[PDB]
Amino acid sequence: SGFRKMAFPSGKVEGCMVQVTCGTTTLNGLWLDDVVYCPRHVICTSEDMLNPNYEDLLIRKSNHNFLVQAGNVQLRVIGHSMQNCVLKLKVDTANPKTPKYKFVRIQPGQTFSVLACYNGSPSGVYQCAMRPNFTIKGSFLNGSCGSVGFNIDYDCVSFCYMHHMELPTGVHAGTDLEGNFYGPFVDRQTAQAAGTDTTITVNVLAWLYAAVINGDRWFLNRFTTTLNDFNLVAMKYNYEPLTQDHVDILGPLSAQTGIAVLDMCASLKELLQNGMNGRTILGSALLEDEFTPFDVVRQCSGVTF
Amino acid sequence: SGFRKMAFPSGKVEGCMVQVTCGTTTLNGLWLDDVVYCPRHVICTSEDMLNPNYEDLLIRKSNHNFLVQAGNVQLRVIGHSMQNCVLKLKVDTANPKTPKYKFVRIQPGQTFSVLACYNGSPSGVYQCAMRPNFTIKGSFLNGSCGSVGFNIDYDCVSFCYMHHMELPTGVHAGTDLEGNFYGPFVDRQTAQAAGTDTTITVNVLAWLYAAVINGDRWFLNRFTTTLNDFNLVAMKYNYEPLTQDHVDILGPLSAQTGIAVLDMCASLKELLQNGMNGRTILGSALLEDEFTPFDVVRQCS
Ligand SMILES: O=C(Nc1cc(C2CCCC2)[nH]n1)c1ccc(F)cc1[N+](=O)[O-]
Ligand SMILES: O=C(Nc1cc(C2CCCC2)[nH]n1)c1ccc(F)cc1[N+](=O)[O-]
Ligand code: NA
Repeated sequence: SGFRKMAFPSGKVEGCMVQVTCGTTTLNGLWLDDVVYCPRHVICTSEDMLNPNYEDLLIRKSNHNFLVQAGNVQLRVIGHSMQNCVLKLKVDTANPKTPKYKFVRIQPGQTFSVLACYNGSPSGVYQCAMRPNFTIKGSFLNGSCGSVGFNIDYDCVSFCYMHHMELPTGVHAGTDLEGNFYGPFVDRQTAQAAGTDTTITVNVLAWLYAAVINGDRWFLNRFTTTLNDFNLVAMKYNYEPLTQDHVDILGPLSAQTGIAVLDMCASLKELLQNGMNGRTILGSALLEDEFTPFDVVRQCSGVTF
Repeated sequence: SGFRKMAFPSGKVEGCMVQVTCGTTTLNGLWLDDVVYCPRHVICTSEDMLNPNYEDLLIRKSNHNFLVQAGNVQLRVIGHSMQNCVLKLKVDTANPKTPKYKFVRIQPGQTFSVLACYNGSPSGVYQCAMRPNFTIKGSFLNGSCGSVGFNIDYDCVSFCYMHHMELPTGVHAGTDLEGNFYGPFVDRQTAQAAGTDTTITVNVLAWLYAAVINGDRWFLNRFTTTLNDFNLVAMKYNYEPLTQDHVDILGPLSAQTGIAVLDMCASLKELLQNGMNGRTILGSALLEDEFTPFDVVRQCS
């Protein structure tokens, strides 16, 4: 019993984190095989950051301008290139702790673990969702750039996020490991803002299924609904649309708990219209949307890595 | 910016997790240097569950009755002893991934990370607090026994919890790494029930300081309180007493934000009276009590 916000074990990724220094800037890099990945903004001064020409800044740098430390050991940088908004430093040694891995780009609604790091040293692990507005609600201080996000699918680490910056509202923006931003952001010091966010409907339903599995049942009711009727309600309350694919994905949980997805949608409709009337679900007074259907099944079934 | 329930990176503990089998029972063990630690209830049978005599069950075992698997490798058990409610299996290999570590017994209100494990393999990491009633609100399935709780301030792992059992209310009980239970619990299937649980007041105050640090002041008020009047009110909402020690511990956060501890207590009193009126604090619609003052300073700097 119990249901907690749970991250993947972080050990396989811890063994890949390094410190990258360029001039007066220190941040984190990811060392896989013989390449260190980090944000390209490491090469900017403050003035450059206002309007950077990355190609022009980079051509002025030599390999020896990049100081890379893996724990207490310097790595030798033997090459440097850029891919979108990530810098790739070729080093002279393959990381002996490189896990089986892939680079994947995730979709809004999908969750991942973030290993927060400072000076190449992991400090904390937590679970995040990619918001519909392509931000994450992380917890990061100065020095955290280059921290990474990941899932583990078997013994394979899927790296999906590298941290680049904090937005004025205190939410976070970054790239996939091929250097493409999530969301309409750029790596420059200019006015940028998170768009208005929405709630991830399919995940709220997953979490209601988690609640039922753990014996929290007060919100269930006799009623069902249609996708179209529910979607009119979702739209009114700034919930993402529920699609038939979402319904299909929740199929297992529906069969296990005896609550059809549209039956659970009628529960959610009532919660949106009426509130919780002083009650909690899994210890929360808000509807939680950072567990995917996969997360719920994994945690309710004890899958290991 | 931001504020998240954040665990320690689990790698140093992952490298210590093994599978322990005795008879038909399999659970997790912790391999440090040449000793594997696990719950002594691994030696109980189905018969034994209510009133096991562990000394009598143990004397009947040989080293070779304990199967210890570290990844794909069997370890050889070369000795065994019981300390309180933990079994210590001496093995013929020192774990080459042993971190710097210590064993610490914690007090209610303290937080730690839990590495949930099944069959000696890590499943997930999350943050927990030792509740005032000496339980933890974990996430554990059958087979999770022997999972551990830890902090890693510095590069040294402080092991503070080993998981033993789930109580009927669905909360969790366990021991320190010297095998002494937290709270009045025993490793028997006899009827036992946790005390009524209460809110960890000092932690809620810490978390209100966190909200201020992160730019939120809506819940402050112009009032102050005496410590005794605060406690008289808070006990009515099932809050733990705040002690002068707790007031002292909040001093740094008070100095950082400019809000006196008893002024923050007055804010909390009003929140208990009023609720949040549709607002949130650090993304929550309830008052959060699983962040310590130390946790807040670590995360917020
Ligand atoms: O974003 C931050 N620092 C930055 C941004 C940039 C540039 C790089 C491209 C555009 C912006 N450089 N350094 C930041 C600030 C405060 C804080 F608490 C946390 C962070 N952080 O990192 O998440
Ligand atoms: O408590 C559980 N299993 C136990 C208890 C014992 C007793 C034998 C005498 C003292 C210990 N053995 N195995 C348990 C059961 C269901 C569940 F979802 C989770 C757990 N758990 O562990 O957290
Ligand atoms: Na219903």
